Amino acid sequence: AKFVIRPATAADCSDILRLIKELAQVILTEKDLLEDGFGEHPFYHCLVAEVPKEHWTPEGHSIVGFAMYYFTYDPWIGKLLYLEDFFVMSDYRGFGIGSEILKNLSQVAMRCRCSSMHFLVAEWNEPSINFYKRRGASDLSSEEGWRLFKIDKEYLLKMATE
Amino acid sequence: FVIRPATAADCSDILRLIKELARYEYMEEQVILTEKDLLEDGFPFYHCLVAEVPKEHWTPEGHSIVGFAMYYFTYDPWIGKLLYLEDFFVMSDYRGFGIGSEILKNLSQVAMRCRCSSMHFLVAEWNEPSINFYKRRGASDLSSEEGWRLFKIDKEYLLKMATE
Repeated sequence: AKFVIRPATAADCSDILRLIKELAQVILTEKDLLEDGFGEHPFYHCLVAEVPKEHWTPEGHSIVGFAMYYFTYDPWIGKLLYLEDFFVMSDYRGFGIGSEILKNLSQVAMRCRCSSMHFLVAEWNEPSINFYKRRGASDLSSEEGWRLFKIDKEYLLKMATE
Repeated sequence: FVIRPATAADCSDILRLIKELARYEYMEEQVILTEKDLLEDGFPFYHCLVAEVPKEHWTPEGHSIVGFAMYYFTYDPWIGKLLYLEDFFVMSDYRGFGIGSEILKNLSQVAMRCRCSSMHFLVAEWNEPSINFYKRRGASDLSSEEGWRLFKIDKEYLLKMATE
């Protein structure tokens, strides 16, 4: 199908949520997406793929893919573009949407002068691993010995009132 | 001591601590942050906290900053805004006063106000002192629990995709 890649706008929040859930507990609401993505200080940025009516989803939707990203920083690497999620609806793959999205993400990285694009991949997802390796990716966690940790809300609360 | 947001006047000390920490992680040679960059991106692509001591506590050569944390906000499509701790370090001579503990408490307060549901960060495989420090506070290993591996595609490869 004919498609165009463009930045998401506040009007696209319901579609972004639809796509997140399709990519998928998702407890994020449309209201969160609007408040967090379109205020003076946005916490994420999104590129979406839009198709014309002859190709709308059965449900009658025009957005069929997205890439959610944001900028991060590492004192010993550089400014970085962090790719949080990337998803194209099954029936809309094979027409170049993903390749155009990755192309535009890369151009954005060049504009921001980012030294690298970072993202996570599950250790057992060989297909995804090889898709990214074919594009020059390296498993930083394994090569340099880095593990990802988290501290959840119940713990943060205890320390914040302590 | 006191934990407080950093200011341009702190840029010098922050760079110094960044390099101390870098050496501890085996990569001081990779540091490309400059006091000028920290000024142009810190006041922003990141936020810094610094532990400042009074003068009777100033370091032997006169530094008043003995520790810092660098953080920024990220996003998870399932739960929303997250707080990401990029770097955390306390000078050796000042590691018994409970400064690291206070920095984490400050960061937790930042998370609570900004409605972050989780704080993420990386830890070196062999960094037992850091792993235990975080685990005693409730941290869990996500690479273990969910299989995540951090991948990177450097500039030279982004250029190839951008110009294809």
